[PDB]
Amino acid sequence: SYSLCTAAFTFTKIPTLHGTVTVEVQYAGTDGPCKVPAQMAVDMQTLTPVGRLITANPVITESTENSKMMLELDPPFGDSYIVIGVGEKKITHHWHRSG
Amino acid sequence: EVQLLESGGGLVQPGGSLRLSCAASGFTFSSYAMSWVRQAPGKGLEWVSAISGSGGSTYYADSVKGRFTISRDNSKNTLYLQMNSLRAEDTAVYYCAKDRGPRGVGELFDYWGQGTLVTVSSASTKGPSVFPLAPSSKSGGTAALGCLVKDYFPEPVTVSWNSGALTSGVHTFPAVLQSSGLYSLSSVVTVPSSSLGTQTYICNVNHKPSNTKVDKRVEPK
Amino acid sequence: DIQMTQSPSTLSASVGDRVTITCRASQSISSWLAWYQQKPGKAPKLLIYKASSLESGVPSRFSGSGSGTEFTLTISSLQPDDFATYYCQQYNSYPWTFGQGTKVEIKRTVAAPSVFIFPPSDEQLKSGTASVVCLLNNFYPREAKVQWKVDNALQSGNSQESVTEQDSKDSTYSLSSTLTLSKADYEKHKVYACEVTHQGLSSPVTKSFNRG
Repeated sequence: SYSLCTAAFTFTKIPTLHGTVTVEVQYAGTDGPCKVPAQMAVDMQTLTPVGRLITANPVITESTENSKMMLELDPPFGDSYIVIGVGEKKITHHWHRSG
Repeated sequence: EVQLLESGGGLVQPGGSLRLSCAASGFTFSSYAMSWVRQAPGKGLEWVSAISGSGGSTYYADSVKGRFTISRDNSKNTLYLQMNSLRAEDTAVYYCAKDRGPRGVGELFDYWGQGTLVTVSSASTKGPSVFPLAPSSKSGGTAALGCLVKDYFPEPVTVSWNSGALTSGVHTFPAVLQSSGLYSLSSVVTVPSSSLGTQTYICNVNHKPSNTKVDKRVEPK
Repeated sequence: DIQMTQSPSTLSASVGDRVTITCRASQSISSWLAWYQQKPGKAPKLLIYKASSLESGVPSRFSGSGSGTEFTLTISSLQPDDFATYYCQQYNSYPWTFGQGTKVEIKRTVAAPSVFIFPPSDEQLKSGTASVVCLLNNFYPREAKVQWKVDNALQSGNSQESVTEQDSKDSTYSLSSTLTLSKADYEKHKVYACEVTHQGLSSPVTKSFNRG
């Protein structure tokens, strides 16, 4: 059982896999190993978790700064916002699924 | 209506344990993260611990880690802090604050409660001694009287003038820790030249730790 | 642990003046930085988050600025209820550390104190001790000097002082020097006086009494 990371995340190499999607993040923190908060939503509306988030129980396994991470998620069709974090450093992007 | 009310503090011997509570009322508790911040008397704010909205995540400060445990009861809207190996340096007013944003980690402390005091020491509860500060200085300076609260422990002592009627010109200075380890407090009030035989002045001291509330009538000498 | 250090540790200014507090971090924290206000005896209040964003209810004279390492809090025109101690906090990472604080005080016209002395109550003498109290009332600035002279001999290591917080109506201070002696050792002297040296007194004022 781990605690969620309290630092800030980054959006590096932007991306599909004929259904699922992949995104790489960079954690600027030393509290590792913590749970990486990742989800999809429709934002400014109590970010209700939509989608599936395929990657199993993502955790920053090391206490070293600027670790890289591959995360694959199941975003819904249409426009969406891949949220990576929890708190005030929660980053958000935009997605569109094959319409 | 965000109202927070800390409870469960007081005096405990070094090495003992005590647990605090915090009844949150004015918001959806199952959605916001709460934290514990302490303030040593005369010093700044130190962060103690913070817990998530679900309780799945819980963070502690190194000076506290492995001795305190933060807990949450989302059913009863209360928050706890189990302190099991208290030392002297843990003496502070512990505050119960809530995250400025729902489903967070405790980055910011939006609302604060007024707190509860924990004093960790090997001394015993000692009730104060209240002696009058008789007013003389014979159309005088402008008149001055008061009360001397002496040799009490722990720190929480409240004094009022004339069952809360006298409230202008009153001066309640902070207590000074004497070399014996007991506190001493002075409370004073300036009143009109004349009115000294007309209206009588009483200081009401209350030391909740020792249950020694008292009404000392200050007569002129 | 990210180290927040504020500057300066103590401020003095008059109403209408612009004051600027500073907060430097040990490392770069972009804009993750809050500011709180604490009035003596009350809990802190959130005033500004993410460096420059005001919290609903905070007046417009409060503003924030800064990024990375050096942030400042500015009050456009000081008002009589803005006097408090102000803390700094980075929430860039855990554990959320604070600064040491910055105490904002109100400047005012120099005010001379009314000095009063109080002999020990008999009630206390029966117990076994004797404490004389010297009271400085409604004087500015806070900087004061109280000296105990027993039979014209200066005292040390027997007195304890304590100054009240700045008053909200007249922005004045008030301290109290408590001189405590044994009943046996009290009974042997006659005159008891406290000497007061202030910035608003022409010459030292001393108020005394002789008994014991």
